[PDB]
Amino acid sequence: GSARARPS
Amino acid sequence: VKPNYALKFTLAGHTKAVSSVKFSPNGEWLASSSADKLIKIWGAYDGKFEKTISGHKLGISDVAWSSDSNLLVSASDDKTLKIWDVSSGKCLKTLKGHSNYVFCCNFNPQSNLIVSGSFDESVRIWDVKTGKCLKTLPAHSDPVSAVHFNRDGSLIVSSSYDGLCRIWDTASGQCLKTLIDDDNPPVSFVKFSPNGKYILAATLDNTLKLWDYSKGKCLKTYTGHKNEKYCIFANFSVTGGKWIVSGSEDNLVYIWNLQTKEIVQKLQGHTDVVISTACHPTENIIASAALENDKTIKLWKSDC
Repeated sequence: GSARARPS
Repeated sequence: VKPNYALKFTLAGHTKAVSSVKFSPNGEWLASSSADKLIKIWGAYDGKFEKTISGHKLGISDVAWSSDSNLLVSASDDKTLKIWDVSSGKCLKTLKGHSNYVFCCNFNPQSNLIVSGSFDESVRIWDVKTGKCLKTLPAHSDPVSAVHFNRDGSLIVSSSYDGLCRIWDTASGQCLKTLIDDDNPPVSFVKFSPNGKYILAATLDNTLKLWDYSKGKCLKTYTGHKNEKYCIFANFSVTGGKWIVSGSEDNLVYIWNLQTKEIVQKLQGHTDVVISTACHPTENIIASAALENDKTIKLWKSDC
């Protein structure tokens, strides 16, 4: 996936 | 006055979350990046799919255009950036050196440099022609969520989950200014205003703030949207009325009056977090894009 599409 | 953005096109085709959309400086194109490892190029005025650009080994978190609209740079979970020739789709260079996901990227106006930020807590400045990393800035203590050049390229602004916004001298690499506010919530997005006098910074306490960074004063705040978990792009809209534009975790696009701070419009239609918005360089057109349960880009147009 991509980091920006994952929540912190 | 309030804008009247209406939905014109929904662009489907990515198979995972969309992470970022950007209009080309010449207005003709929209580029999108996705967790599906692909960049797609679409016609900005008719929404027609143009082409797919591939080669990253993991998903992409950002994409940016060169000033002449001929190149793209992308930032990927595979720890690299790639520079692409838009007309051929070919990867011209692979920028290696970050030690964790690359999160954000941008060309300078001259477009001889690229700036990147990464989960490895650094900011890197790269030579476009050679692909060499020219400088590595130990910029932050946590992942770097955004990087942006000002209008003459002499400054970089960076933001991070460590709660800091920093302004850097491009040529010397030194930190010119550190902005801190309240209890230092994570800063999830930052960019310069078009004239280079202000910065717009998002923090994960549901707040956007417009700063005079040289004087270190907060001039405006924009609230009412939902932003606690994701690095959502925000924008200055300047082709018509002067608006602030942002996505939101309640699946809406928010538009505020920049001076009064009032919400002037909420755009409905996405079905997941609106991670990215972009404003067309000459027409009153917004592009928006959303995460895994939506996977679409929407194009909106207003009379002002």
